[PDB]
Amino acid sequence: PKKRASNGRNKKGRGHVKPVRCVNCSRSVPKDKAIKRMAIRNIVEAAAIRDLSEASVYAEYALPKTYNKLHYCISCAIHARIVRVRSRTDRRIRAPPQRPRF
Amino acid sequence: DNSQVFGVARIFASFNDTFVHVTDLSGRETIARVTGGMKVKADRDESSPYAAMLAAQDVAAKCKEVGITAVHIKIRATGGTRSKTPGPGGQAALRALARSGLRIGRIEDVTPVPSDSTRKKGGRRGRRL
Amino acid sequence: VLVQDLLHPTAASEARKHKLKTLVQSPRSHFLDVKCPGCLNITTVFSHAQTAVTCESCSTVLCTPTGGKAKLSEGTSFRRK
Amino acid sequence: MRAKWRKKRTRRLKRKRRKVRARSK
Amino acid sequence: AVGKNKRLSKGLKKRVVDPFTRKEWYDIKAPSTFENRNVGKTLVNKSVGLKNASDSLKGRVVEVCLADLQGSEDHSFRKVKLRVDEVQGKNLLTNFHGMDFTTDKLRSMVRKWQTLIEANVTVKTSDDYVLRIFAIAFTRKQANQVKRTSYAQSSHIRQIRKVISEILTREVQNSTLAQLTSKLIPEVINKEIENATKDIFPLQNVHIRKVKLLKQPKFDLGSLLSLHG
Amino acid sequence: GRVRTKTVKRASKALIEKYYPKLTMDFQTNKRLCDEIATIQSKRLRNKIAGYTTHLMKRIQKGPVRGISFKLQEEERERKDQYVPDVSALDLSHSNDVLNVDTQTAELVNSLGLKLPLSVSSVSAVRDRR
RNA sequence: GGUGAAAUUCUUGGAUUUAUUGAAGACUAACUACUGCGAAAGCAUUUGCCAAGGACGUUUUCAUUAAUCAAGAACGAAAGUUAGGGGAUCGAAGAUGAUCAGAUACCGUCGUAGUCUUAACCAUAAACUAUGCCGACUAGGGAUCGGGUGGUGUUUUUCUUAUGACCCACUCGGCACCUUACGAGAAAUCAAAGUCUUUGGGUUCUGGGGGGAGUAUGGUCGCAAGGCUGAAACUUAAAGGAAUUG
Ligand SMILES: [Mg+2]
Ligand SMILES: [Mg+2]
Ligand SMILES: [Mg+2]
Ligand SMILES: [Mg+2]
Ligand SMILES: [Mg+2]
Ligand SMILES: [Mg+2]
Ligand SMILES: [Mg+2]
Ligand SMILES: [Mg+2]
Ligand SMILES: [Mg+2]
Ligand SMILES: [Mg+2]
Ligand SMILES: [Mg+2]
Ligand SMILES: [Mg+2]
Ligand SMILES: [Mg+2]
Ligand SMILES: [Mg+2]
Ligand SMILES: [Mg+2]
Ligand SMILES: [Mg+2]
Ligand SMILES: [Mg+2]
Ligand SMILES: [Mg+2]
Ligand SMILES: [Mg+2]
Ligand SMILES: [Mg+2]
Ligand SMILES: [Mg+2]
Ligand SMILES: [Zn+2]
Ligand SMILES: [Zn+2]
Repeated sequence: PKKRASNGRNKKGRGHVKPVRCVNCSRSVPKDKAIKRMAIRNIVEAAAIRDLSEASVYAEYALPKTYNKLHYCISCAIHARIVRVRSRTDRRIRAPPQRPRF
Repeated sequence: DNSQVFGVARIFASFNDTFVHVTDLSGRETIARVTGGMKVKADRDESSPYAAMLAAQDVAAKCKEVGITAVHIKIRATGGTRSKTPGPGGQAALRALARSGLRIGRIEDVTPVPSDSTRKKGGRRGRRL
Repeated sequence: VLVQDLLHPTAASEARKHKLKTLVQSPRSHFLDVKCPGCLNITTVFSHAQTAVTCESCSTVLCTPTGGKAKLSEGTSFRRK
Repeated sequence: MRAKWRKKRTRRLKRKRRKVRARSK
Repeated sequence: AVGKNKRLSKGLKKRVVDPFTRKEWYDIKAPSTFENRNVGKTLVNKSVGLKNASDSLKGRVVEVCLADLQGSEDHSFRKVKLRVDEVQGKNLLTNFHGMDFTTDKLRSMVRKWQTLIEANVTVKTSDDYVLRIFAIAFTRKQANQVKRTSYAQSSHIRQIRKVISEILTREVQNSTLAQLTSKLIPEVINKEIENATKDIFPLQNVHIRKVKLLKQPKFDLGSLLSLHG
Repeated sequence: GRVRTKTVKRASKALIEKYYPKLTMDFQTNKRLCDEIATIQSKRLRNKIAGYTTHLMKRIQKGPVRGISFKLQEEERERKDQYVPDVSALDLSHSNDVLNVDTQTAELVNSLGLKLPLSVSSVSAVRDRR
């Protein structure tokens, strides 16, 4: 039975797509069906900014952020809670989960 | 400027090891090469944040006895193909450098990132833990 | 729209529809009487002229062709046919 | 079996049969 | 600790003694085009007859933040690599080697729903410095767009990059190292690129990255002293 | 834990719907009222009825609540609804005796062929980022 | 080093890191999306050559030259095969280090063939949209890509025209998407899977219960692997689809 209309892959008109490797289990998966997450974080946590700020020669220096895109395999992500099973009627809600920070 | 003696921290943190290693501005010659895994024995906690913190305290003491006063932060991950994320211990290493007297400036990340250049360990189906 | 007069629909509607799809096929392009800055010669030019039409007497680019409707020179003046 | 494996086992049996046929001829 | 086999391919006692007492410091000075000319202080093993300390010194490379040599914080993202070539004794003098962005700004400028433009050029300077210069640009959302994306057609990219090539070649082939650096520090090349490319496509975050040196001619001491003090 | 299950709610709602004018604020008064105007087998049940009816009295004196609809509150609805300003908001009075509109509706008015005081003023076609 | 843990393995001839450099092959990250092109496989650093193409515009030209197609052909992922050049990573076989009752499996180190190329083969994939192609009609909604139209449109600026980039409206063509059924289906669902008992627009190719079996045999292609074509005896009362409740 057709689980999804878009086949849960999102190509529809390219025949084939270059595959990219998972960051957790190193699985090769097509880039479209690769459930990607941009992890923008600081080099230090919120519990360390104080010590670095008081141990800094520059008074107004703002610590820079680390950027990287994460390409998961699907199984690791279902395991690592970043992607969640849904009820059948709620599968089709394409919009990203509504921001809790309202 | 009160003539701070500047260096770079060159913190290298894998998931299995943490490297706190200060060197001069040029980076050619190496003041302190105490390793995070050195400070522990279990060999499973080489990258544990406590080990990095203790190695970092060792580095700070070595710097203050050498004459190093300020350090630039060089956080590094494994880079290449293995991973793109900082090691779990390097963060505590940076914290320990922070709260240890030495002055800090110019924190940045120097993770070597490839332009999708080579095959990655694991095969097609990858790790099957 | 169960009842409407397809035989004589409103003129704005036919002008809106694509050509080759109106009630009777009729092209939208036209011809133009263009006057060159140089002489008083008047020359007829197609709207979407494909070649660089020039005055027979003197070599001047009256129109510069483009994808659709040809582009007239700045000095030349045009009148709808 | 998986149909894949059934096909592979049949292919190996065909290979052995062809080897026997070549030996006989 | 001591998870070791000590499979060494042997003395009773090894005299590590003092490695740092046989070491001396040396102050680094930047080319005059940088404002805060004093750089820092590097350590090195003391001189011996067989091997000159200055020999080991000439060839060193030092990374600095541009804001440290400027004083302003409008240049915290840049990264200048200088080259140790000549030493005056307890003080060493350096020549320009290269430029870079800290990775942070680099990944910051690369956002989604906008196509970046990467251009490269290889070019000889006025005197002999064979350089390679990179150029990054980002297509800008108009101040009126409802179009969520701001992608640019490949023809726009190609014309833009041809313009970039022309501008960079014109700028480099004329001027020397000192003039080139004095141009880069206010990044007026960025303004010139923006002005030229504003006719083709609206452009944003244009910068000049990774000023990479390929070849340098035979050293001239008088020029180095000219760049200093 | 005291949640006053289905039966007391239903009884109280029906009593207020039917007997609004003869219920008071005091608990014991409502207890005797519910004693006389309702057949209740056990005294504890009637006590609960009285308690939740007193709660409803306090609610209704605060303000009208949902579900319940007695005839008297329709009179409060009549008073509030029947109020009306003497001068209309629409009758070409406010905004200095000017009906401020754009050209297209002016053409509408002219095409209908009736005399209306207009004040034509075009609106900029500009659409902001919103 | 490596892991859930470890060990195989490398190391004071100083490994791992640190800096510079250089060599060799690989790939083209981030950009990169319900976005583009191609017949399909596939296609992603730059710019120069070479030819090709879709779409649009066309008061340009020929006047049925058309659609689908047994026969025959051209391409045809990856793996594989020959020979020759490469030889980094990765890595079937293997070598091993561990778990396990067993583990020549999952995990860890190495590691040939291949992985990359130049000629020649192979012609198979869940080569999937599991929807043949060409036509006409049937219902609304925005977006998106390319083209063309108009805007006294908005900024731009070279004083301003003209651009370009955008905003609005429409149109042609394309990947799709959203809601709905008024029709369809056994439904899951479909705007084609509709216009099919009120059964007929033109066309190729397949299937007739499940196994036996894509097997035997016979042809033919191929160096080989194998491909194409392709049964029956016998046996069985189900196999299977979709959804429903547990
Ligand atoms: Mg299923
Ligand atoms: Mg297509
Ligand atoms: Mg699993
Ligand atoms: Mg393995
Ligand atoms: Mg070493
Ligand atoms: Mg790229
Ligand atoms: Mg594109
Ligand atoms: Mg045929
Ligand atoms: Mg191949
Ligand atoms: Mg070979
Ligand atoms: Mg094995
Ligand atoms: Mg074994
Ligand atoms: Mg290996
Ligand atoms: Mg097939
Ligand atoms: Mg098929
Ligand atoms: Mg097909
Ligand atoms: Mg049968
Ligand atoms: Mg079968
Ligand atoms: Mg045969
Ligand atoms: Mg099936
Ligand atoms: Mg079922
Ligand atoms: Zn994974
Ligand atoms: Zn003329």
